[PDB]
Amino acid sequence: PLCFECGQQHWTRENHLYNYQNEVDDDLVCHICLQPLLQPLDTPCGHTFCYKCLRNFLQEKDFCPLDRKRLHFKLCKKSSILVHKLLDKLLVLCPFSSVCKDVMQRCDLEAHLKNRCPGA
Amino acid sequence: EFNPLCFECGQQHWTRENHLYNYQNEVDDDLVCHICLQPLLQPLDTPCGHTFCYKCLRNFLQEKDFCPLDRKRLHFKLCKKSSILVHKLLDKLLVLCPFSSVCKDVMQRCDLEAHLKNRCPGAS
Ligand SMILES: [Zn+2]
Ligand SMILES: [Zn+2]
Ligand SMILES: [Zn+2]
Ligand SMILES: [Zn+2]
Ligand SMILES: [Zn+2]
Ligand SMILES: [Zn+2]
Ligand SMILES: [Zn+2]
Ligand SMILES: [Zn+2]
Repeated sequence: PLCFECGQQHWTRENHLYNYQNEVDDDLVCHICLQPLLQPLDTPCGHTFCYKCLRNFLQEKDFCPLDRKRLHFKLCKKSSILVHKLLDKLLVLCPFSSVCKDVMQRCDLEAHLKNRCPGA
Repeated sequence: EFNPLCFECGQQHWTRENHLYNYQNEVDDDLVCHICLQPLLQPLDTPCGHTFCYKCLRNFLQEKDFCPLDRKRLHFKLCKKSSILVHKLLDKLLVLCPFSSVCKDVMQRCDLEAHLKNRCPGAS
């Protein structure tokens, strides 16, 4: 029942999971989940969180945790092209370490699993 | 005392021009301004999702009407300051002190101003 895009187990409401080769810069790491950002949203207060993390968080809380400012999900916007580019190229290891020792950009893992990986 | 060096970056430039830095390492091309071809300073985001230096874009839009990457209509007033995270990534780029004859310190870009003010033997 593994995710077909990332090769790991998770709910739809939760992020894909990755095993990153290197230590990712803290500023690309989501404050909520403490993993590198996925589908980043910018807040009006200038902070950035995962779509899924922020959607889930705003069901329970109504303030940005970094600045305590009021936060509405509908006012959050997709982060810039630049930010998405930096996140896409982050290096990950294939989760099927039993057979596969491939290392690739995060945005490329899905195609590897769907088309090429014998472990998937 | 006449036409002195910038107090904040230690290099010679006019106020309408960007600060200047000597980068220690290759900077990721995604953090480089397409207009000036240096690492972004005071990044602004366009409605088309692109990012340029505040001073480069303002100068560019004086006689131009569009985004240099995609030629979509572009107005300076519709541009916005880039996210905190983009600023934070840029701040940590390593630079060399410009006063290379007397000082060999390497530091994060955001720290150069404080270095010149509080530490450098080469500043005035
Ligand atoms: Zn997944
Ligand atoms: Zn997150
Ligand atoms: Zn905030
Ligand atoms: Zn594989
Ligand atoms: Zn300067
Ligand atoms: Zn520029
Ligand atoms: Zn554009
Ligand atoms: Zn110095």
